[PDB]
Amino acid sequence: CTAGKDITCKAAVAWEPHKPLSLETITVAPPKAHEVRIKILASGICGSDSSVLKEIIPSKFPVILGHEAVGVVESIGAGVTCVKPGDKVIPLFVPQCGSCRACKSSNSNFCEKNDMGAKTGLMADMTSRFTCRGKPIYNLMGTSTFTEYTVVADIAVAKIDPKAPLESCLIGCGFATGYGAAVNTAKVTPGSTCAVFGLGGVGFSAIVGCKAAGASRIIGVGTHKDKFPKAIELGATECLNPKDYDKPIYEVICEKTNGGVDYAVECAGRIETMMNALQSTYCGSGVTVVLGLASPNERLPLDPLLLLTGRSLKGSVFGGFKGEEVSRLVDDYMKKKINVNFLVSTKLTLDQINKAFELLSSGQGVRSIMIY
Amino acid sequence: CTAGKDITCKAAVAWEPHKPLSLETITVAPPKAHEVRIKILASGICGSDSSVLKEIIPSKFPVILGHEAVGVVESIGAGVTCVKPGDKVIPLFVPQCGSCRACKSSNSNFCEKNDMGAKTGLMADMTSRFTCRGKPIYNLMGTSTFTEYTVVADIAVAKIDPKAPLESCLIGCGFATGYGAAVNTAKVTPGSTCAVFGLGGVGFSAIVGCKAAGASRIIGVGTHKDKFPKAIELGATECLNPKDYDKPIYEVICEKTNGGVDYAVECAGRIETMMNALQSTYCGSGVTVVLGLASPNERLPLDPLLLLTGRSLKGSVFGGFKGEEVSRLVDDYMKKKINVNFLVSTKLTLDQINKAFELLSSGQGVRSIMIY
Ligand SMILES: [Zn+2]
Ligand SMILES: [Zn+2]
Ligand SMILES: [Zn+2]
Ligand SMILES: [Zn+2]
Repeated sequence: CTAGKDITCKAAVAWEPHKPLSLETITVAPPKAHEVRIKILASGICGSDSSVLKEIIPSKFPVILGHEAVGVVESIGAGVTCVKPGDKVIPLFVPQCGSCRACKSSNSNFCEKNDMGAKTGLMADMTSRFTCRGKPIYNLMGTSTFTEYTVVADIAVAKIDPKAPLESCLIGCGFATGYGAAVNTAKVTPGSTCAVFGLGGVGFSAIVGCKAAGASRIIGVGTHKDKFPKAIELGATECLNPKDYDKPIYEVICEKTNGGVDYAVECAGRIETMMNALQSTYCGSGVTVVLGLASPNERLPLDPLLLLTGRSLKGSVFGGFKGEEVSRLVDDYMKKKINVNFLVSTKLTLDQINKAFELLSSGQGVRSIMIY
Repeated sequence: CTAGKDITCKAAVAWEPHKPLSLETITVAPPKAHEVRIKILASGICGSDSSVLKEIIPSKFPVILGHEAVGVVESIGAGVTCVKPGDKVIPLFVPQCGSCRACKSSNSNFCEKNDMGAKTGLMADMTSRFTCRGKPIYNLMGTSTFTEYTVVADIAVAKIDPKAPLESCLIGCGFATGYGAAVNTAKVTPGSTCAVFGLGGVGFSAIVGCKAAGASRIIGVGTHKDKFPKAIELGATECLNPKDYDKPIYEVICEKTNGGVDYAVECAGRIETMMNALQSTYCGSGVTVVLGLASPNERLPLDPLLLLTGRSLKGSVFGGFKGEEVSRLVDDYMKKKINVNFLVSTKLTLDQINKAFELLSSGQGVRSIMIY
């Protein structure tokens, strides 16, 4: 057994930004009080991971990235009762302490114990469980999944169906985010018209969400036409490539939808796309949701007049879902209510992790995952 | 008596921007098809009226301003069935045609036949019913109330209780806007904490609104402490003057509401104050509503991060109310559910109209109204 013992395993470390991830042999210490050590079965590669490497999203280095995964509990530390060794779980980059204002609230999931603000890259006691070449390695949002074993706080684990498929790892971020953006944040209504900007893992998940919600028209907007067939198959009623157009994408959309769509979901993070998304909505009531993050300190030059006639601009993290709702998502997935696995376009090993980033960089596929 | 005849009367004409209004003798033509001529009984002076004069809000000149009033129908044009001579009414700067997209949707009141975008300053047939010193005079948003008699489209009039008090004119704009911003736009929930920035006609109405919505805490924010007493009397649980602190107002508010308020309403149109309002709301789910217009081409330097955690930024006109709901507001006022008259701090006659602009220009009291 490995309980109470340090584990040496493989992991993809980011020693510095703008550089390919380095595969290293690392040491994972045993879990401390209210911590759980998890054996990762599968991990996904998110755009967010790429953004940390590019320094778009602030982070300390060296660091082990990844926050989209499914695994099984290897051992638990003192005080843990929410899970036991052998339980299949999904790590939560947005924890659920259950006692903060956000957790007590029914309209928020932004638990105040998240590390997205402080960015300590360390456990609660300010120490690291990861060691490589005598050096402490920082974690990502209390998770880090680009490693065979990881340690997370017990308030950041979601127990799920023992038989859940490995593709279920997308529910750990990409799918919950896009799907939730349409169903929880925007709150797409039956018969409504929607537009999704950015056709990556999140965008496709948002398309699946708009369809689940009953939208009559779902417009996928992106610049990689090779993805359009896929988008249609998953629910989009049509796709638009802004590069084919000379006139603004939002004028094109408004002209095709009697003034604009009812709901727009921006999944690129670019200021331009955010602006295009907003103006693509009906001025009298359109709702726009932003999910991505722009560079360090870029700003959206917003004309208050665009909101005055009736528009709403919203944002959310993890699709607005609470950790206690992840299991329900896995259940629906296994009951075929949502085909998450349809979004997995590539399966790799941890050794090929850099290939996944290459696929993103280029801008193709849907979502690659790694099987450990 | 006057049906089918031109009426000679008094009106306050703005011959050009940045100058006091001129009291003139004008001629008002009889109503054409689907138009209604109204004898104004009382009119309020709104900040918006001041904005047109200072060119903050675009408009043609010469123009007769004013869009907050109550009057009685003097005569009707061919085909009018909704009202008859003698009916007490309130002109609507946001009409209700009943046929466009916004009118067919319950989630929008922005009737496409509004003149806020085209700014023609003319009737449906592109002619004016106002004549002064031999010149055709433009109107304001299909209304114009700084005149003893006016002509509006039959889709821009709301019949109300025959015994409605003169102070009912505030429902024409100021009151409906603020009260609605709280009840319909922000959708304030019982027990929540609210923040209202800008203590003018709209600001006070917003306070009354949060109170009626069941808020447990209502913070009034403005740099004129002489109004705080009134604010408290009408519903505010406390008031803050940004000039009594060295740190940003949003920090003082978050520091006092453990994270920020649930709902913030900006009633000034200043970019500065709009940003402060947004940051005064809880990051996990705060809702900010903007109601004012900044200079024609000012932009809000919005950082996406401020919304990503769960905040919403919304806007609306006429407080989200439909013309068909105006009569109900008047009923509640006469039943004493809402004391609109408490916002009236000055009563003048048409000749003193420039004094009301003076009071606003210096933020003296709440709202002034003229009795014709
Ligand atoms: Zn992510
Ligand atoms: Zn919490
Ligand atoms: Zn007004
Ligand atoms: Zn209409």
